[PDB]
Amino acid sequence: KDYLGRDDIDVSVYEPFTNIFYTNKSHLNGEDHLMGYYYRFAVINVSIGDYFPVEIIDVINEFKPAGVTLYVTYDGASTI
Amino acid sequence: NFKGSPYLDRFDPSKDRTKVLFNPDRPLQQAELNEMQSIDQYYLKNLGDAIFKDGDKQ
Amino acid sequence: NFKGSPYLDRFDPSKDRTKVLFNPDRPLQQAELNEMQSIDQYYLKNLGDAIFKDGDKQSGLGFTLSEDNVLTVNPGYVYINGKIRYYDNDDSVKITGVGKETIGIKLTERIVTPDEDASLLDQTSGVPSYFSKGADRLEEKMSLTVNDPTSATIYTFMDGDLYIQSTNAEMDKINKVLA
Amino acid sequence: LLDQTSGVPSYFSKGADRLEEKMSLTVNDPTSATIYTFMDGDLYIQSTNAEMDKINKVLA
Amino acid sequence: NFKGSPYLDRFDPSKDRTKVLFNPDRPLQQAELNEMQSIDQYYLKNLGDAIFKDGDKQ
Amino acid sequence: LLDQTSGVPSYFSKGADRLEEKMSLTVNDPTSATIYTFMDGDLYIQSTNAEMDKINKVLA
Amino acid sequence: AIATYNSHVELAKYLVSKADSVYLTIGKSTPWSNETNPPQPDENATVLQEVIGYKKATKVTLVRPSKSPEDDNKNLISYGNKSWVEVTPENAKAEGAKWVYLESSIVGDELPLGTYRQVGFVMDLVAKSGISKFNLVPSEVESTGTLLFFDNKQFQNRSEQTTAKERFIVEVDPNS
Amino acid sequence: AIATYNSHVELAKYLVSKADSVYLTIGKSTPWSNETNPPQPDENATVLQEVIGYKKATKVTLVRPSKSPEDDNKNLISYGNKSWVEVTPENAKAEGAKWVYLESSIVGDELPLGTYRQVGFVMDLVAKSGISKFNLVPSEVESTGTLLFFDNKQFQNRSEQTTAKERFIVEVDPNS
Repeated sequence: KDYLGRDDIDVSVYEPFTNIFYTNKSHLNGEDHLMGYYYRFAVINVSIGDYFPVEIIDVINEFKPAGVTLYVTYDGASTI
Repeated sequence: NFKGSPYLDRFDPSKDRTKVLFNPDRPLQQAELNEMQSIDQYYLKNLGDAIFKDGDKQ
Repeated sequence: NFKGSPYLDRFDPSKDRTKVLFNPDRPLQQAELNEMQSIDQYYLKNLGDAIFKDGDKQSGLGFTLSEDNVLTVNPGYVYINGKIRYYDNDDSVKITGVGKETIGIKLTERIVTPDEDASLLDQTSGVPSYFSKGADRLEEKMSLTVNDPTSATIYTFMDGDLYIQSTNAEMDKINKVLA
Repeated sequence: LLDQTSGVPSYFSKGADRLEEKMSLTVNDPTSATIYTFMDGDLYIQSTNAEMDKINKVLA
Repeated sequence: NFKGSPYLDRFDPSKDRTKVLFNPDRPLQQAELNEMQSIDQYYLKNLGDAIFKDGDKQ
Repeated sequence: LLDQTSGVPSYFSKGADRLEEKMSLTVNDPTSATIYTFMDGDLYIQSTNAEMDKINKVLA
Repeated sequence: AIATYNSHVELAKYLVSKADSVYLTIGKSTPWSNETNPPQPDENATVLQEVIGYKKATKVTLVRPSKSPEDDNKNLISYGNKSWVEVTPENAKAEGAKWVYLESSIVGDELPLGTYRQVGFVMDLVAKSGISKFNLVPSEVESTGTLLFFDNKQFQNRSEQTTAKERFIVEVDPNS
Repeated sequence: AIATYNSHVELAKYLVSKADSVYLTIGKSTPWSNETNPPQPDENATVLQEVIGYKKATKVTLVRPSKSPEDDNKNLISYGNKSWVEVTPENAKAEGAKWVYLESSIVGDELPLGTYRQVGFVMDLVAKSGISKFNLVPSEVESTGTLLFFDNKQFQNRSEQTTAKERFIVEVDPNS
């Protein structure tokens, strides 16, 4: 929000390890997925509701903790 | 018949499919589990029928 | 080979492990599921091998030979590679018509994915995993091959004449004891 | 059938059903698998040991 | 003793239950998974015992 | 037996156990499945080919 | 005569039934006239300019705007600065669902890397024999089918670490 | 975020592909509050009021407005006191044929005799098992299918000699 212009944009961080398929609790045809490469701890996917230079990725590299893989998701539905 | 909505058992002998190979980072389908045992039971039935007949006392 | 990255099947006969014991509140592994079906199929193959032979005909499979040395086989049951499979393919093959010739069935493994067959996509209506990709399928189809040593022989011809008959089901191990 | 594993989130939650196949005895039912045949209240055929039709054809 | 606390396998031959029919949007009990293979192994054992005896060399 | 996708010990690495059934040779244990019988160090009965108790009972 | 509310619903159910032939397509890999003010689109234009490729739709479904409390515990979709929820084809008329949600994640280099400025959705796309894969370059396509909807945007760029999640909510009439 | 001009034509091709299942239907057999001034037809309504019955569609086709000199020398329709040309499905996008024509004739007493004030067209009508005749009263219908289009009318009437003929030209998006 301090590299883009403003605060009112939608920005959230997704943590896929919360949707790891456990034997008991996870629903069979639910939202959870089988553990693997993407559904894994030390992984985050950041959804950004506006246009950006590629270099914002490097800004997140300055802030994110060491050892965590980063993916960045542009959401088209905000810009229309 | 388990092919209907509440179970969706997708096994079919005509398709000659013999193994449900699961992949990582995918959701788990109840139909896959049902087919997983349906294949083994069907081939066990075939093995038995090749030897015995229905009503054969042992 | 199912030991590779996409499936990571951990089954191995030499380890003498016959049951996967799941535990509660743990992350489920697809490799455990693959091994779970692998074990049962391996032991079913062993039980079949203890009785049958890969070229043993159980019923049907009556052949038809035209005047032009074209050959076709009717549907029927046969034991090939640990399982009794129902042959239902309409092959035409042509033999040379001279010397010794053997007709066999070859089993080809192939992988069926959602990418090829859309029906494998989840169709459980009104739930979050609807239309989502899932498990693949192993398709094993049977076809005729002539003078192929890798295939399991079902018939043998000399100069286009049938060499040996078998009216009823073939059972190699039983036949050895009976002989 | 409800989950009876103590201290889990899915405790007492519904799960998979079970296919129950109960065998029952019947008289002159053509769908059933015949085990015995009687004539006028007398046993028609005996079998002192296991029956194996496919084996029996080869042996015959 | 697979009826014990860690696994809770519900298999018992007297119940004459041959298949586990999974349903969507429910927990996947580990006990169900254990029973799924126990049923198949038990029936394979029956099929083997109908032909062979313990210690029969092949 | 840990998770192969991660390949390192972790909170999520542990999963299902395995039942191992190793075979061992005995001398006179009655509970074990007999395969051979000896009398004064001499073989008692031979079997050139596969043994099938139920089949042999039918054939006898 | 008037068009009933259910007509829009049924024509939406038709484009949902075509899902197996729906492909995202992206194009215009060289500049506009002005890269800061893309031209208005042309409704007659039959295919994208400078076509980069085609990718199968990851999702095609009916939706409706979400409402509380009856949608409070369901799979809500954020789009258009609003909130939406999925509806199944056999409930369409009862729910009043006349809007279709369309999506496809282009991941990494599974289509050629480079800038793009045009995006749209085709149906009745057909590839050449034995090309089973969901991702196609224009030479692997046998028929491009019909272009239903498209738009012009300021330029984007891509790399192996990027994903483009192009999507829409529409009806063939977008503005009832 | 526009639609292409082809897109409307495809929905029209879909509507013409349904033709075998399409039936004229007629209703509102008792008076309005004023027979010379009908109320507004509600687009939420599922079926006509006071249904008289159904008759199979006698002609369904794509159509467009005529242009001289070429269409003056082709197959032709006069309606609205003005001239139209018929279009075949395999030319629809080349012609731009986004209008669907629907027509049927109700002859004598093949449906019950009476006055009427509503006219419309249904698809996917299924008669009860064993019925095959093209004229149906409501008790002969197993599924009424779907009413796509209708209008309210000033009061009208029929007798044993007469044929009542009604026909519509419609389009899928009057509001681009």
